[PDB]
Amino acid sequence: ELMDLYLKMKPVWRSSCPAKECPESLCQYSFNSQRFAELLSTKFKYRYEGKITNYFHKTLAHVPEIIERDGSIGAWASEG
Amino acid sequence: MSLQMVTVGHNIALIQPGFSLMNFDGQVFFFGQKGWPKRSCPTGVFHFDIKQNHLKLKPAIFSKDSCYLPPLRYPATCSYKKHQYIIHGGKTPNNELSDKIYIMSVACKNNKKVTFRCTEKDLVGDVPEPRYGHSIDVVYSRGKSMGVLFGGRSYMPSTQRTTEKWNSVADCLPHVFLIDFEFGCATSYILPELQDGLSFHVSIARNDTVYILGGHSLASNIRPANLYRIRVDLPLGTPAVNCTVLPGGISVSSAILTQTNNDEFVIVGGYQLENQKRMVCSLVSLGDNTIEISEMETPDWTSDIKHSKIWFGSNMGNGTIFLGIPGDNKQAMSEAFYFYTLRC
Amino acid sequence: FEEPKPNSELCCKPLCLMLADESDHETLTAILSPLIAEREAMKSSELTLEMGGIPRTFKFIFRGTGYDEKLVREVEGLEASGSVYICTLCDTTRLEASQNLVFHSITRSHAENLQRYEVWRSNPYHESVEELRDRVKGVSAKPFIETVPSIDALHCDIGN
DNA sequence: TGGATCTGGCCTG
DNA sequence: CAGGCCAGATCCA
Ligand SMILES: [Zn+2]
Repeated sequence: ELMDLYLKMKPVWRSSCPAKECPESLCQYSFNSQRFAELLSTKFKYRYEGKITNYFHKTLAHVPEIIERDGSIGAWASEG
Repeated sequence: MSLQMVTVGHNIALIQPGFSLMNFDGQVFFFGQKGWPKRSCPTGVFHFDIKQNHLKLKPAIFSKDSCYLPPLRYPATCSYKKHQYIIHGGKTPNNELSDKIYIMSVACKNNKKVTFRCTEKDLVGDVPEPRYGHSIDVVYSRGKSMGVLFGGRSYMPSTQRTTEKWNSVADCLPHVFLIDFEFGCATSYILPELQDGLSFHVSIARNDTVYILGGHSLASNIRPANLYRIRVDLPLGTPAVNCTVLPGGISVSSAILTQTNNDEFVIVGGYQLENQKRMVCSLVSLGDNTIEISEMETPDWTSDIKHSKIWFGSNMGNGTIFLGIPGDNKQAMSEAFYFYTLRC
Repeated sequence: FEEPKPNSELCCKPLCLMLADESDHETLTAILSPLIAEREAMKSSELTLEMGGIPRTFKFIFRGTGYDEKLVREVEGLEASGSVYICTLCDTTRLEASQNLVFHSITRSHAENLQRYEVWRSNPYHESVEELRDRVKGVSAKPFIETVPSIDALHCDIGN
């Protein structure tokens, strides 16, 4: 279930146009993020009790706001 | 005339050219690290200790009301005499110059525990422009203490600066400044005997005189063998500055000054030409109204010092200096700067 | 216009190249100062250029996103990546990020970082190291490159 | 017995 | 595999 949640969350901040080709995924990003966070905090207390990666923090807190502000994430990435 | 190697702890990569060694009650400290201060030492000052030829750079906390100051990479240090320490200007790590004044003092001391106190002094009047490599000393004339300031190197003015020559540097004007510590005021004075600019010289203080000798002039790419004596008096009205040119000077730049005995100073290290290195030492014996420069014995330098290109250091205070020689390459890390100590 | 392959090797145009260490801050600043100078100079100007027989003018809006986490930490006046303050977008601690994990808001910016460094250097409230860091939210250096708060997709994927 | 002194762990690379 | 920050085990005057 955790892997499925991550794979549902991924296509938003990796697509050049997350507002067009992944509308349902963009809309359900918040619900998937909350599910991911609660799953971590409940079932994985042996890894995420008092410490969590800043990249998980970003993916669970800041991605939708950046999408709304800019329009896309991944077109501005460092791949080029 | 004794030369020894001093090792380093795990903070070798924290000493860069242009540091300053500041001494309080026989305890020497480090200033001017490389890179912005990390969490390991948020204050930025360091404890310099040589025991059995080994260096351990313990941090040093500040006072509650102190101001945390950026690493000055080429400042002007002064030893005021109720003991304080003066640093003014220099390069910050991001390579912009500062024109503000920091005052140092030891706030409190415990069993092998030291706390400093930093205050920021603002100057009003003819404020000297930001620069680096300049020299600051103090004079004591008729119950009044006040420090003299000279020119160094500074960037082009904000109206003649271009991006293609952003980092180009030109010597400051040879104006002699009189900055007052207890009032934060300055009066700019121009003296005819000083026509060409001077940078990275060595200056020596006495009762009511300062001896500036050596220095690099960037205008014509020469190092004059000059020697100027500046006399300051403090009447009721405005102070007066008189400069006299004396013969027998030396042609050095970015040399190291230290005190061996009372009315006794020695110049060690420096640069004679662009590709030439000052391999001799000069004993400058001061007095009441007379100066005499003679050559002392040449210390036995090792091959690493003799065949290097850059050395740098400061004054420990107790008849000792601390010069550095670059070591090996940089990719192999670990030991990158070879550090030596010299006994006078 | 709209770039078809924004992440391809065919769209990025080299502008300044050097052989210097990333973390060697002194020479990094020495080399990159002119480019930031031109950036700030031209951020509020207008460019007139001849286009096929008709003159046309250009405005410019700059967005900095192509910096990895270590570069952002170094050039935005921030601490190391292993510090208590983790995110370069909000002022939250690692522990508090672990108890909440959901609700946040972006509040960091270049001007805010500059004024936080000014507060850190001036010490206008007469506080100790810990109190001053708690006041400045982890700012201990002067930033010199302006970037927008954004997430690097490649490194986010690698870390996850 | 309360700060020094390592020391492995965690984070980005 | 280098580099930095941090909570925890020694430890010594
Ligand atoms: Zn955050």
